[PDB]
Formats: sequence, structure tokens, C-alpha cells
Amino acid sequence: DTIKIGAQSMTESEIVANMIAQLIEHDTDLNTALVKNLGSNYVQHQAMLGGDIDISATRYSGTDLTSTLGKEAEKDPKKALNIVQNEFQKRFSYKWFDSYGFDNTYAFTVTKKFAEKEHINTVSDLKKNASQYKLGVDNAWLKRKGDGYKGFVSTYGFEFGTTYPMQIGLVYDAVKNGKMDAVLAYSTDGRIKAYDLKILKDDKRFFPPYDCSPVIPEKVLKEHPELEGVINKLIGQIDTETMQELNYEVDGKLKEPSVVAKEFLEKHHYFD
Ligand SMILES: C[N+](C)(C)C[C@@H](O)CC(=O)O
Repeated sequence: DTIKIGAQSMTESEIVANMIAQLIEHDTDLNTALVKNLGSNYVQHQAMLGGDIDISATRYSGTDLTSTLGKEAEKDPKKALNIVQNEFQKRFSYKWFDSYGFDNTYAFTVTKKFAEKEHINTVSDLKKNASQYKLGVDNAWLKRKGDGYKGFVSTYGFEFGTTYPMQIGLVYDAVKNGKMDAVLAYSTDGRIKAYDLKILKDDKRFFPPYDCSPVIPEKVLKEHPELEGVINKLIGQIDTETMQELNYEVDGKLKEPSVVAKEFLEKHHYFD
């Protein structure tokens, strides 16, 4: 009886996956295995449907609402979460838990020099010379329905000069070093504050909310009745500002996700 915890290929997914793994083994006689390097929410969900994972560490409400459930991008945090919770329960008997306490949203990120020099505050301010710009984005966002590029173009009414898809990890330096004029960063990445970068305002509210939660089949929670109490320790416990520091511990200071998670868990006494 080994619990299989899925980690997406994001620093944040890996930290949180370890944090779950360690809290389980501390509180239980259940032992754990991490399934690393799932490329996306789709990969994660597919893996859960086939029994390959028992717990998703990091799922985001807007992402699964638009892709896995095939729904419109609901723009309200609370409403988005409810539809996602009721749909997972109703559709797969999966439990989409309440969030850890943090939203990890797509954010248009620029250097401050660039925003001074181009008079930029908002995503709409980009429109003026948009075709002059190089945008850095992740390997999937351009192909996404609902919350992807196509949606952005029909919402903000403009497109960028060129778009470059890369690994999300690398957009923080590419924007900093001038290789890109703007990137679509993730808001919880600690390098944004660490590089004194500017988040632009989503003035048209194109993006749905992206509250982060764990997901486990009830089938699993039935079997291991002591498991839900463990996950519950972490519910509402990590705000965006905490997640930003944790992320940076791996990203800036180059620590193993397991070390970061253990240090976090030690600091809060494993929450009893
Ligand atoms: C992190 N974000 C919420 C913006 C999206 C992402 O996780 C996409 C996915 O899981 O494929």
C-alpha cells in the first residue's frame, strides 16, 4: 500500500508533492512515491483516470475548468471553484479539495525599464506596438482553448509580433536579459519579485482564476480513511506570498524540492 503522488513539471508542483509525501509518512504508516514530470493538467488527469496516480498535488481551477471539463472560463474565483468541485464529484467521483490558499495565474510580465520606456501599465497598453514585440510563453498556452492565445486575441483584440514557446522555467531570465519584451509568467514564481519585474494588469479579465488545490479519488479516500485528515492540514495554509518564497528556494537558491518542503513542514511543526 504505497500512495502515488503526481508531480507536474513545475517547481511548485514538485515542492507541494514532496510536502504531501512527507506529511503522509509522518502522520501515517502509508508510504509514498512521487510520479514526476507530467507535462500538464491533461497528463495529470489522464494519469489519475488510469490508476497511475492516487493524488494530484497541484491542480488549478481555471485550467481544468476550460480543458478537462470543457466549460467556459468562469471569471469569479468562488463560482469557478464550485463548478470544478461539483463537476469532479459528479463526473469522476474525484474530490477537488479547497485550495491551499493561493492562486497561480498567467500574468503578462515585463521589465520595469520596458514599461517606463513604453508607458505600460496594462495588458491593453501593449496593443499600441504589439507587432513590434517578442512574447515568451510556455509550451502549451498557444494551443489552449478558452484560456489560451486564440481567446486572448479575440478578447484584447490584438496579437504579438512573434510568440516564442519555451519551458516555463526559462521565461524569467529571457525577459530579464532582454531576449523578450514580455513573457506570460506564472504569478507564484518567486523570480518576479526577485528580478523586480512588473506584472501587468489583466484589465479585460480575460484569464479565469487559478486557485490551486489537491485532487484525490474518493475511491482512495475510502480505502485510506486517515488520508483526508492529512491533506486537510494543508488546506488554506499556503498563501501566494508563502508559495513565492518556497518556489524561489528551489529556483533562486537551487535547493531540492524535498529539502524546501521539509524545512517548511519543520517550521510549522508538521501542523501537529
Ligand atoms: C499554472 N497555470 C495555472 C497557469 C496553468 C498550468 O498549470 C497549465 C497546466 O497545468 O497544463
